[PDB]
Amino acid sequence: DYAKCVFPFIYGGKKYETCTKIGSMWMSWCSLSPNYDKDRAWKYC
Repeated sequence: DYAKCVFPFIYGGKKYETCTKIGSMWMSWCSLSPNYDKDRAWKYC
């Protein structure tokens, strides 16, 4: 996929694969573009 979830991706330079709560709320999110760095590279999961 290239508009839903690629992986592996780089959350703000943290690196991740599947979704990730990262301290969210009983859930998590996924990264759209490969590198995240905050470049609208995600969506909540």
